[PDB]
Amino acid sequence: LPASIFRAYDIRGVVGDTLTAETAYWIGRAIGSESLARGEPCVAVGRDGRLSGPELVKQLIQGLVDCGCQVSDVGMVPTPVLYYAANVLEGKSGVMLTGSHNPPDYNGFKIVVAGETLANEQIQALRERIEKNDLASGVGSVEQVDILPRYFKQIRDDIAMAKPMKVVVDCGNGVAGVIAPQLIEALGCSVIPLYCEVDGNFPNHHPDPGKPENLKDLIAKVKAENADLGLAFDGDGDRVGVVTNTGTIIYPDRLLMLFAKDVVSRNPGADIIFDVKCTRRLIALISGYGGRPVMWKTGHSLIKKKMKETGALLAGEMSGHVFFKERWFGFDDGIYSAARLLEILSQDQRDSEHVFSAFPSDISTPEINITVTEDSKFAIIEALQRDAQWGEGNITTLDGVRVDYPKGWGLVRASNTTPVLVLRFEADTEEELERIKTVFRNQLKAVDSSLPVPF
Ligand SMILES: O=P(O)(O)O[C@H]1O[C@H](CO)[C@@H](O)[C@H]1O
Ligand SMILES: [Zn+2]
Repeated sequence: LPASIFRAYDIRGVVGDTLTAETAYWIGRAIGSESLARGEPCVAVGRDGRLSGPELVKQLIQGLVDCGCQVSDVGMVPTPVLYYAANVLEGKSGVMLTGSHNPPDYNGFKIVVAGETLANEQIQALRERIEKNDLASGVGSVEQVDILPRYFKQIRDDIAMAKPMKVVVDCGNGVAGVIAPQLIEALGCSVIPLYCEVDGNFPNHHPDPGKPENLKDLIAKVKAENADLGLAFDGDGDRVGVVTNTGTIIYPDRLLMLFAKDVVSRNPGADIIFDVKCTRRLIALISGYGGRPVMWKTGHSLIKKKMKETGALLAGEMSGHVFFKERWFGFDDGIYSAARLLEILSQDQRDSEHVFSAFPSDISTPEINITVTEDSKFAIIEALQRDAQWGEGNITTLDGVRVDYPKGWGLVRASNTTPVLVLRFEADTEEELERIKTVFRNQLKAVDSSLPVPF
């Protein structure tokens, strides 16, 4: 197996190129062996609506079975529904066969062993098990398990909408179309579906609500139908995008402001986690409500680990991953988060635009990307962490370098999916935004004067 598919948060391949049926078998063997090493013979297995799903999942299942594992086959489900399985069934282990928000040929594996979502050296450990042949051998089993109807009822019975709402739902031809418009309707909503047919070809737009062009269709539909809200889901349903009645894109860091208020009001002193890509305004808002704001690393697995470590009741990422522990299980779930958004918005007399514009805004840049190399990106960060001068600010190095100034903040960190440096800037003024960009541009040039800085 190529070593590049083994990533910080999970396993990510290109089927035919870097991922084959055989490697999915061996990944299955490795995961069963880790589960058994942690005392867990029971593993749930789910797959998204990708074309290579049926081919690779039988291989994954066979790998696990060949360890002596008792496999619970949940079939085709959103990612969070797999996580739900590994919470409500016998076992605390689970593998999701998905290629997230990526183009059709991509697939991969999100992995939970004995309650813990694997990351960093644990993903690598799986690869090393195969190379070493440190693998269990046994005669496992496979039980068919229809889990979706139970997930559905779990949400419906806990969500209490105060008024009817009309919602455009965009599933981008991903697997959220298996449940999202159905469930949202059951909550007491009228749903206008967009691209809700599961088609692994993605003939319309890539199922990636993180990009604004993938929300064009949703925004027009909201306005055209006088819908109260628009919602978008990514390929596997662990990310949510939010649009207002007037077509305003609500980024997940401002979405997390509304949730934090909500969660913290029933839970004084609750720890609330956000990633380093999120507005500094979250810190203030969380503290304002008597919450404890915990800034952490980008990446779903790192966040979930952080939640168990801190006992946080809620977490959010700038990518669209939102993790509810309160009234839930603590995994990222775009579908459950949507449900929590709708409950809160239905309890208010104002429209979604005005609910969200009540909160403070700063001049914000879009996430910036500089392509470097896989063998340079961490070294650039380390050089910046060793050598860089930022002036007066609060310097955070937990993930790249973030510096919070009184009137804004800048960030630079290495992606864990691509050979890129990821940057973000926020400020009160254009003047201050430029000052911070110039600070960061000069620190990057000082590490490598040939670095292409587009700010
Ligand atoms: O900048 P990187 O590390 O590639 O992060 C991207 O990768 C993750 C996908 O799970 C998302 O959290 C997104 O932020
Ligand atoms: Zn996803």
